[PDB]
Amino acid sequence: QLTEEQIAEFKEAFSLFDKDGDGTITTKELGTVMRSLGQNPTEAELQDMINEVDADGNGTIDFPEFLTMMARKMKDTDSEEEIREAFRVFDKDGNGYISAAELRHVMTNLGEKLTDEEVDEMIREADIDGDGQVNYEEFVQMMT
Ligand SMILES: CN1CCN(CCCN2c3ccccc3Sc3ccc(C(F)(F)F)cc32)CC1
Ligand SMILES: CN1CCN(CCCN2c3ccccc3Sc3ccc(C(F)(F)F)cc32)CC1
Ligand SMILES: [Ca+2]
Ligand SMILES: [Ca+2]
Ligand SMILES: [Ca+2]
Ligand SMILES: [Ca+2]
Repeated sequence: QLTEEQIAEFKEAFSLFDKDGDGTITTKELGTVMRSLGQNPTEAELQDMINEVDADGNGTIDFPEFLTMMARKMKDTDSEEEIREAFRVFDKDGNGYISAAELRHVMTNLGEKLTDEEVDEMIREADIDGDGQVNYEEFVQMMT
């Protein structure tokens, strides 16, 4: 279930999309965030994504709508290729392992200021075999 810790974290992630801090994620914001992650959606793809999550239909995504999206547990088979694309934005050198430096670079791009203590802790929580890196298998589980 949702712990007060998970709720605080989803707020940090929300504020990454909410660049202006106005309390809503607009199509413009989603777009600049996706371009940081090497993606490039059209104005149409951005309206559809917002639509898939926008419950009240006001064209924007607030914390409630965001939290609901994040809270719903999605399983594999339902877009396995999407998870693979996500893995690739992190595994910059394509060697199969998300290193601590690769996670930090992705976060730097998103505007997140992270300390060495924070990058290792994110790695630690996803790392299963304890090699201090995240391979595709470990990455998949974190999602599901
Ligand atoms: C002062 N303020 C303190 C918190 N830090 C953010 C912490 C970074 N990070 C993280 C690191 C270790 C363990 C937990 C967390 S909470 C968190 C939440 C969302 C994200 C996300 F979105 F990337 F997934 C990144 C972080 C920012 C500065
Ligand atoms: C079940 N449970 C397993 C692991 N936890 C944490 C996964 C680590 N994770 C994380 C941790 C703290 C705050 C935010 C984030 S976002 C994030 C993104 C990249 C990775 C990276 F780079 F490793 F892929 C790991 C994390 C999430 C779900
Ligand atoms: Ca906003
Ligand atoms: Ca809304
Ligand atoms: Ca790598
Ligand atoms: Ca590992």
